[PDB]
Amino acid sequence: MDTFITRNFQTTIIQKAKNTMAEFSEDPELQPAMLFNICVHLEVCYVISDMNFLDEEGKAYTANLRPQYEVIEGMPRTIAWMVQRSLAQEHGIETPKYLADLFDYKTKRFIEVGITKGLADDYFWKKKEKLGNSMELMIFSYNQDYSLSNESSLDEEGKGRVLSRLTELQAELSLKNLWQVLIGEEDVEKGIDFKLGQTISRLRDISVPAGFSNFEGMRSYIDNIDPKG
Amino acid sequence: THSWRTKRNRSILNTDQRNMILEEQCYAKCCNLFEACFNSASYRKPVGQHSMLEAMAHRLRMDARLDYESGRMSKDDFEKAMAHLGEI
Amino acid sequence: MRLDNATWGRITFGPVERVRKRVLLNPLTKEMPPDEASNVIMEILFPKEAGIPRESTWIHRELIKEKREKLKGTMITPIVLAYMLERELVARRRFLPVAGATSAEFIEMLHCLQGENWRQIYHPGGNKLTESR
Amino acid sequence: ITSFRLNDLNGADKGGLIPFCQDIIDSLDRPEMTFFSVKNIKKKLPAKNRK
Amino acid sequence: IRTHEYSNKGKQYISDVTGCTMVDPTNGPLPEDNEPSAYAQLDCVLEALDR
Amino acid sequence: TVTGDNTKWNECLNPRIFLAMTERITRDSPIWFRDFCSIAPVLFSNKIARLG
RNA sequence: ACCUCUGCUUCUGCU
RNA sequence: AGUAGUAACAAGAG
RNA sequence: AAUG
Ligand SMILES: [Mg+2]
Ligand SMILES: [Mg+2]
Repeated sequence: MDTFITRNFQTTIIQKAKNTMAEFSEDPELQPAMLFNICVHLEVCYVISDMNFLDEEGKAYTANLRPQYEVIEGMPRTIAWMVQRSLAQEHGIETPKYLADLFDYKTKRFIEVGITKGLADDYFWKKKEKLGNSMELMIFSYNQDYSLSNESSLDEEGKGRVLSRLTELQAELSLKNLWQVLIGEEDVEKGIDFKLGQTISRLRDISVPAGFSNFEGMRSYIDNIDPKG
Repeated sequence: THSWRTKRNRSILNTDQRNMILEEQCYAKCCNLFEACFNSASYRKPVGQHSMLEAMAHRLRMDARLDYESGRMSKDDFEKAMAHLGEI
Repeated sequence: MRLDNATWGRITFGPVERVRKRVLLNPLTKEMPPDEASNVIMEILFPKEAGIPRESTWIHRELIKEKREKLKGTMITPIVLAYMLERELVARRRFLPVAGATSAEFIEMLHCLQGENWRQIYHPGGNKLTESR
Repeated sequence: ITSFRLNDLNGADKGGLIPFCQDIIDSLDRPEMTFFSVKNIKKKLPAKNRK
Repeated sequence: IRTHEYSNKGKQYISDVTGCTMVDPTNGPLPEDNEPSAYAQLDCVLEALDR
Repeated sequence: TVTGDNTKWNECLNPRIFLAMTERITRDSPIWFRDFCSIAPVLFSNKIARLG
């Protein structure tokens, strides 16, 4: 499942999601589930922060080169924490322990987004289990069930576009029989890999002491026998 | 003022490795801009798999935004800065 | 100041058995691990590049506020400030021949304290602790 | 590193030592290696001179 | 010369990677005089590491 | 007490013994680390001295 | 070319 | 010449 | 008693 992601998202979202997976030592070619989750997360965070703008007087409008939101999720970890340290140190708001997904320059608050498939209030309280009152929240789901924060300022144009996009993604996942891939977990360990090629294997074979034909004979002779006496 | 440094040995100006002078001073300029944008780069080792131009462009964009949101720039010099960053 | 406000005593000649012990060379403002001290220095000097916040910022908040009061309007470059802050926070512990006193205010004068066949009574400036006492 | 880039060997971009050593032991299987070297090109200058 | 002199009683061969002439003193014959010998026995090294 | 020196120490050792040592010491390690720690004696047992 | 460069700057190949 | 000591310098390059 |  990758032509789905190739046709349904722009190249920027896919490259940012692949670099986001590569930062946590993963493989995007072998896990379309987490790649799809990060692509959906970045598309929601970019559609919410698309065309909200504050002018020179500071009044918001949805239609300038100073937007209302600054996107923290998507950037590399050092750059995203640079933006979080700067925006926390400038406005005086205390720096959160974790990495938020958006920043609102009107409310001047860190707005974290979550994406779930069941009760939006359930994932809301799952976030409140670990956050506290340090961030805001914008929880959504695939069945027109959202749960915004208690000090939120989200309008209803983008709230229409986000849920329309989530439902259309769900319909296209179910149309090509792809929701079953997302229900199951694509779990494999990204262990350390080190493949010996052709020349170094030949060199290690001929670099053995006298009495051994190949290297694995010498290795098993070292591992198996008891040289006592 | 007694912590001076001695001059570079100029025997390389006659050999075949004079291009490695220019090849050094192409590097140094880039690094001397990087520590301009990231002042902690001399003390901390910078970590990251992204490019050296992406990090500098993001740092300059955030510096220009937090300059205009504090009065330390104009409404026109901010447009010049964001137009240059739109080129980059 | 610990040299200037000090007093010297008698010098005695006689045998001295020095034991090679791992001691602290210079006294510190506050002894921290090097990564925790690096987080402290990044919060003091380059706060917008400190990255992910640790729990060391809440423990060391008064040290950070004091060290940001003291280095307020200086024109010394921040690499020298970072070198001096790392000098006064990160420990240097080495193996030295020690006979008698091993506190850091005596290890900084160990060259003039005693030798293999002589000893010099010395009391530094400042104020001695309670655990060492 | 700058010569390994010309051969589709990019264990230096990932930042670890293990992908770089992987590309080191995979360059031994490369049939050709391209790198940057320096030659010299001569040039005539006319003047009032001898020889 | 001194390296190949102290190990010339071992297995000589020609490498099928580079083409060079390689000499193998390891598990070669035991020495018979107080010349410096490089003929290390593998079982003695493994018994030393196991102890 | 023997006050001792070792003559011809660099010429009389072997990378083929150090390969067996890095195969004996890393017995209970994963296979990728055993392939990593067994490359330096391989490149040292096939080294080529440039003369000068 | 009674001109210029250099004083630790490495010589596989252009030779 | 000489310094020196298993091989150089007693100027090199353009 | 330490602080790798
Ligand atoms: Mg996040
Ligand atoms: Mg000895």
